[PDB]
Amino acid sequence: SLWGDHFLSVSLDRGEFDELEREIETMKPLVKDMLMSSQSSDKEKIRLIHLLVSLGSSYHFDKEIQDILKHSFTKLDDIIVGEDDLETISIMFEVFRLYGHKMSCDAFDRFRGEDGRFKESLAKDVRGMLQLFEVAHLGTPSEDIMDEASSFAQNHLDSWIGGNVSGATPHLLKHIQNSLYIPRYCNIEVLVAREYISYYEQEEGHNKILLKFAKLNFNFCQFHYIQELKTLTKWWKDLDLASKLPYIRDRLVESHLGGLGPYFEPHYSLGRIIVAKIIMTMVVVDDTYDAHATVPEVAVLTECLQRLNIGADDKLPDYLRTVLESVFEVMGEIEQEMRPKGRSYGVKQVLERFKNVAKADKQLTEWARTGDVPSFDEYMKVGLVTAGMDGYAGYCFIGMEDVSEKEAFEWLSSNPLIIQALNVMFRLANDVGTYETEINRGEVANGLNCYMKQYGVTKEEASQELRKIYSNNKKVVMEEFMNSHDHVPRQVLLRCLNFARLFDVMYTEGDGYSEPKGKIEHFMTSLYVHPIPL
Ligand SMILES: [Mg+2]
Ligand SMILES: [Mg+2]
Repeated sequence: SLWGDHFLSVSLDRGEFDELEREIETMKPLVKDMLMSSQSSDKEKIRLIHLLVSLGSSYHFDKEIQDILKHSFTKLDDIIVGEDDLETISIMFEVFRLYGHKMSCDAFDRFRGEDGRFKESLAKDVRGMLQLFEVAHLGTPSEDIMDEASSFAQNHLDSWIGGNVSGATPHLLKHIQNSLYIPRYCNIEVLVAREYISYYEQEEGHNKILLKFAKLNFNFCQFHYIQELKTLTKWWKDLDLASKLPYIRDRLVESHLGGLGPYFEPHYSLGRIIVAKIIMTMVVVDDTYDAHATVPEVAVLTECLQRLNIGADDKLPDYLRTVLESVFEVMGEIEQEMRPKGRSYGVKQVLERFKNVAKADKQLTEWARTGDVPSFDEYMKVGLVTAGMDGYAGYCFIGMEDVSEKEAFEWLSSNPLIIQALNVMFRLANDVGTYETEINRGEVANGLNCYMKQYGVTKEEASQELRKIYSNNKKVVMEEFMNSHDHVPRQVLLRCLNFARLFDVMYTEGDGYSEPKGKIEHFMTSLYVHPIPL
């Protein structure tokens, strides 16, 4: 409903698609030559890899990059001997950790005096401190120093921004402003890329090949996004739930963003469409678990989602029948689609995993219906189930032909700690961010309200407490992401890391949280409407 119409009618010239692809293919060997150069050091190769990451362009060379870093990491102690450049050490820290190599925080010892810890002379180094700030979001639970580093960097950068010399380099100033407001690893890959392109263009001595490559890459990525939204909108319109149901929310863009966060690349296009269809469908189910549904209505709804059928008829009312029918028809359809691609098992798991979510949803509704506000601790035992991150991860795997159904869904039902930590991040981010919407519906049982009631604290203070629980679990996600490398396929692990980054994007608001719709409006047109001028 009105970005709907927009994408329904936007003109997508296939000729332009083809030309973008062609020019990307043509430039690719030149960029790969840069990576494989015998003439550059390990250090220079890491700088390049960082730049490719920054520009959303590393995935074209993932094989080569992973191998370069696997070798380079074994020589890491050697490489940093005598390396006292803050930006360099910090760039290395980002790259190895992003790639599942736990570079030690001891590398930062050299920038620390004997105390406070971080050296005050690290302030002529504005570029170095920017990267230090950035990598302060790549900590492990035990790594207390990162939080020290985050504060150090922010304070001194804030002072630099405030104004003397700041002005003399506007483009740099703006970039640092953007980073402090939205840290790279509190942002999603493609938006990081879109902004870095603008920054890098203004950098004296920027590589012209890499810049152009990055622009072509973004425009090509964006073409897929617009086509995906076009496809989604047509599909949603045909389904026509708006006719048969009174309360259909507008979740088109948010739902696409629900696939784009997890993976931005062109080859996960199908994966994004599948994830977006499932999310848009499950929103309607979620909306149906409403305090204003009666005890019998929710009992029968929940039972039908246990049986995965279609009443019988010994059953209930029209709009609810319509919801159950639609969910089963959509999942049945998606399963039919993926069957030739050998992915029907994964589609089947969607409603299998939702079974316990429905049961949990039933309890939330009972609380909401009677106006019971449980303790925050009792709430969370139910809330972590409704968060369903094992379900969400499952949605993303369906469209990934580079992921064995057997390994992925085996991993998932082993209940990985990382899916457990993501459940906490989502549940808390969602409940705080959508609070006033929750209160204006009858949904009085939520993480914020339950915390406020337990500790007699105010909305603001509760919020700040939940934030800290969120940050702890984010650090857990990072640790699990690194730890699980060479045990769990990297393409699986990156979805998980990207869930964390997407949740920051959508719900965090300074010290946070807020509704996704307002955050999306900030980057809507840059992502989904306007291409980069070539
Ligand atoms: Mg609900
Ligand atoms: Mg909620």
